[PDB]
Amino acid sequence: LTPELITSLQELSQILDRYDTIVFDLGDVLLHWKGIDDVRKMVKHPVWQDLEKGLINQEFALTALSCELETPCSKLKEMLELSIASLQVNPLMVEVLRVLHKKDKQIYCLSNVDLESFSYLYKQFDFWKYFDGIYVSALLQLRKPNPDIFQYLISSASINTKSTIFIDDKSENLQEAANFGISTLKYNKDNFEYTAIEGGWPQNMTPEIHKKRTLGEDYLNLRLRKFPFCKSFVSNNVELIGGEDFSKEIFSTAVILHSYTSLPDDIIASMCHEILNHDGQNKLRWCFYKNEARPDNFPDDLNTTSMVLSFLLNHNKLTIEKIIPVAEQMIANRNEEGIIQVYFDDNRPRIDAIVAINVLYLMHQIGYGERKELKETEAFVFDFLISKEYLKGTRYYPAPDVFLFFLSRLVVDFPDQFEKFHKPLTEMLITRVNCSTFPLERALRIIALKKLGIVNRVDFLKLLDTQLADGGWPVYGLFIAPRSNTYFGSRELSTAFALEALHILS
Amino acid sequence: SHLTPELITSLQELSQILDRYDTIVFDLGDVLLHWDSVHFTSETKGIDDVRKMVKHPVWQDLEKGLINQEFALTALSCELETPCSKLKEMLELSIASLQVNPLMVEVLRVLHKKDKQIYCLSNVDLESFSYLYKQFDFWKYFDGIYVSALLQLRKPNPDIFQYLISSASINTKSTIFIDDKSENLQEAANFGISTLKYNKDNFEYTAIEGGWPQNMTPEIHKKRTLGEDYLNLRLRKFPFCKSFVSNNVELIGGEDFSKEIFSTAVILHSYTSLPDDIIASMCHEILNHDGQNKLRWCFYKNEARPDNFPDDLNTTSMVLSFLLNHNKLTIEKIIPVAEQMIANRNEEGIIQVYFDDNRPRIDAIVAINVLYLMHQIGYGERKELKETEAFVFDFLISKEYLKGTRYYPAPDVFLFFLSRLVVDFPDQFEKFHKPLTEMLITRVNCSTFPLERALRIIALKKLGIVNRVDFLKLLDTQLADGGWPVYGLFIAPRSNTYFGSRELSTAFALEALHILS
Ligand SMILES: CC(C)=CCC/C(C)=C/CC/C(C)=C/COP(=O)(O)OP(=O)(O)O
Ligand SMILES: CC(C)=CCC/C(C)=C/CC/C(C)=C\COP(=O)(O)OP(=O)(O)O
Ligand SMILES: CC1=CC[C@H]2C(C)(C)CCC[C@]2(C)[C@H]1COP(=O)(O)O
Ligand SMILES: CC1=CC[C@H]2C(C)(C)CCC[C@]2(C)[C@H]1COP(=O)(O)O
Ligand SMILES: [Ca+2]
Ligand SMILES: [Ca+2]
Ligand SMILES: [Cl-]
Ligand SMILES: [Cl-]
Ligand SMILES: [Cl-]
Ligand SMILES: [Cl-]
Ligand SMILES: [Cl-]
Ligand SMILES: [Cl-]
Repeated sequence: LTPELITSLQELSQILDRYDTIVFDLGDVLLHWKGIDDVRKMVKHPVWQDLEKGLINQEFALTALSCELETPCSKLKEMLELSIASLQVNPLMVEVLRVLHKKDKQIYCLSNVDLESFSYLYKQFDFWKYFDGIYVSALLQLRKPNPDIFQYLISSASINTKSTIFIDDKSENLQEAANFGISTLKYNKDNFEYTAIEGGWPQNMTPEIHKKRTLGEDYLNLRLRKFPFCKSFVSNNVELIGGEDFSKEIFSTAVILHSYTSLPDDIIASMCHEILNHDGQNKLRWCFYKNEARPDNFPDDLNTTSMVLSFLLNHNKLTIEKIIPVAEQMIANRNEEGIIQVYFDDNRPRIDAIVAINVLYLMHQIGYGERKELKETEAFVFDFLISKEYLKGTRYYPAPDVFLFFLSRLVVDFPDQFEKFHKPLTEMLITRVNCSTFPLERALRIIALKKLGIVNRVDFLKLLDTQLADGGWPVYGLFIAPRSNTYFGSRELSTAFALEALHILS
Repeated sequence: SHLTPELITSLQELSQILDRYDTIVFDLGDVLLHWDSVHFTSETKGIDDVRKMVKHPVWQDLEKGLINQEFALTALSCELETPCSKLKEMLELSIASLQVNPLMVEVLRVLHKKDKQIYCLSNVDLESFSYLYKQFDFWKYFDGIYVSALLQLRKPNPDIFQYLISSASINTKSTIFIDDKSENLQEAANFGISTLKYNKDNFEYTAIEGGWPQNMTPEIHKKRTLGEDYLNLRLRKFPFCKSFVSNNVELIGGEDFSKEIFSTAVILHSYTSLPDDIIASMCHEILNHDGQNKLRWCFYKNEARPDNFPDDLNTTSMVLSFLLNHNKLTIEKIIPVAEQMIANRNEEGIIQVYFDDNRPRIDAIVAINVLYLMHQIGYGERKELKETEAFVFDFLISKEYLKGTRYYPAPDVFLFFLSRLVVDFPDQFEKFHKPLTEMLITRVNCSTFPLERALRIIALKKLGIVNRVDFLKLLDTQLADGGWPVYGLFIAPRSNTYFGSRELSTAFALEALHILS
């Protein structure tokens, strides 16, 4: 066909408004800017593709290019970083972005950025909030102009090829996008090349993925149907190697109900029954143990309580009227720095950032969101993130991704009261993509990032591998009794989170 | 309409049937081995039959090397509701009751005496396979061993059969399969392979005409050609193999050095499929080297030779060994240099690394490469070699190779070079075989560095075992230009300076892909 050179902003505004979904490229669209003096030679080398698909980090790609390009490793690095910093926002396109966002459009970002750079550009600029989904190559292990990434974007976002227009400066990228029935709009610094394209007619793993998802579902269903009081094993390592059956704590049952939403109704009913008949429930405060295992003077905790109450309220098993009293006791549990503490016992003073997150969640869920007493507790969690002190884990949660996950719930479900948490949190999660092997830690990152509007397909892929032949994933130690260093876990907890990660990316 | 198999009972006929076939495939368990499954331990709680552990699906993940026993047990600990420590006892008692089946192991020996083609196809977790290779002694009768843990493939998946036929170039017309599991026999029969079911007091023979006609090969031929092109282009532009230096095996932040001749020799010695023009081009660099005094080589070029840095034996051994094997030097000229090396022993009789009494030092790998030259020139029987050979042997038996050598920190490097010696002079190194081979088995897919993967792929293949796992994951780490990432093969221990090159890594990688094709 033949493009339609556009030079009138009025024409552009009318052309864009004819589409429900707009897809932006990053380079030259939204952002413009010893040996080899041209960085163009690095980006044109085949090894750069391995960097864009996340297969290797910049450090790897640099040393590999030092050899191929016959340039000192230090120089290629200094030039690459200088190129990154010099990136500037394109004011025209950023405004075209904010506009299409206030007009309630579907706006996705499809760029070929390496993970480390994308993590930097996410912290540098602020137009990221205008996107509904972010599809970066380093998090997909795909890259333009391979048709795979386009098919994945279409099926991932449920995009309709018609009413969808793609903006990019590369002809090959637009060329491929058009083969799927997407209208193209090439960005030249002077003008635009508009090419309307008829769309409507309808990835490459739905056959394999649907099978593993079914297998995993069947496994977890059987377990919880046989043990609605979620089982738990105990050891001294996060892998629960040589662990012994315990199954005398109620928190695991909560976590499952609070995280995996696709549970069949009969399991949810049966598991909910356990959360109610729990003999550790005095009033509407819960104890971690059953009475049969309660170690004598072991008090009730705000973590099991915050979850059980938050869940029951969200499922119409309690009224805010019944809960606010309990919530007020928690307000009275503040330590000398104004931080809500973990136990209903002034003689067991202990604080935990994740416990504070689940308490703060209940507060904002019941209307307590703006109580002046939560100030210190909220700042405690914010500093725990900003100071990167979450890498040392919480008192009872040693895995850093656990804190980021539960924080993402509070930040996504109450965005008005936690807007300053968004970008700092998403930066951390991006830098931690594929940084561990335990499937549960992967599922967490997969879920949290998606809720934050970023698709993490790397951890998703390597999650499918760690599934065992009976559908379930390996046991994992989610929380610990610190003084004795005792991990609690179960294959249910792991399979639950893994299944949700699969569902949230379907 | 169902086929009816000949009921064979006379062992006279059993050898009549088997004699008609060129290739025979044995299953390990219940054919060559048997064992007791039930063990009522001091628990009583839960499972009593190990048959239920092998019956569970999680066992498939163990058989395919995806998990180890400790992992598979803590999982079955939950599924079977049996304490972790009890399932471990049961498995150990089961393994300990393992015994040969004398009837079948004799069938194996006879078929090997008649110079048949015999292969072993069995599902065995990696840790158990390492154990069986040490416990029993019929492995010598196999022309090639295909174990699930070494393949990431298990029976009766048709894939594993298709891989066996492809890897071994098996002509299924004259091939028979001995197994007890009826479903493993059915799948083989659908490949044109005649079956023979092993029962108690009864063989079931079923002739299979066959004739009716792997699947990762297209991806493999492409990646092999790409790596070939990358290496030939690099070596043709720099026949003196370049090298980088840094503080880590990763060679991250590596500065160009390319003033050492060892990399050049290692590639000539290790990559067999090098194009001829490069072999000559690189060979010239070795002969016309700066630090070539007499017939003793120096690691550095004279421009980079530190003050009073002497000639070393590791370079001289390899260079001479290569020049001899390529008919570019006569044994008559090398034996005088070999005598200098025998005159280079320390208080304990171990051949030292340097031609310099002021720089005494020893290295098990350098000893290995020296002993290879000795046995290659007729010195194999010399008295003065005893202490040096034992030094290498204790290094292997004491599992001290796991801490690396003075100049080679990667253990797989020690095993690889020792496998050249053990395999190329078998009559002089029989006691090295089973220990060396079992060690390599326990290290399958134990590290991710491409070069280390190739070393295990090559060594295990020369020792008769096909390592497909490392083979697959080797194709992953291949960068988009064909070549593999850099890798630091040896070090300057005083300053902890690693040497390596993308040429080195790619060279071994291509060899490993070549040797399993
Ligand atoms: C759900 C959840 C993580 C709640 C927070 C606290 C809690 C009840 C955790 C579960 C396991 C446990 C008994 C920890 C305290 O051990 P300790 O015996 O070391 O007690 P201390 O350190 O608090 O005294
Ligand atoms: C692979 C090979 C050729 C091994 C034999 C010796 C050798 C020349 C190794 C390469 C690195 C080097 C030049 C010196 C290391 O010894 P140092 O300089 O660290 O001090 P040392 O010589 O006292 O150990
Ligand atoms: C092609 C290119 C060059 C350098 C590259 C870096 C500066 C190294 C990182 C940000 C991303 C980018 C600008 C990228 C754009 O990606 P695309 O917009 O083309 O997908
Ligand atoms: C699958 C299996 C069961 C138990 C197993 C052990 C006793 C644990 C170890 C030796 C090997 C073996 C007999 C093996 C035989 O392999 P197969 O002949 O069945 O393929
Ligand atoms: Ca671009
Ligand atoms: Ca069998
Ligand atoms: Cl009550
Ligand atoms: Cl505390
Ligand atoms: Cl804490
Ligand atoms: Cl025996
Ligand atoms: Cl030494
Ligand atoms: Cl040593």
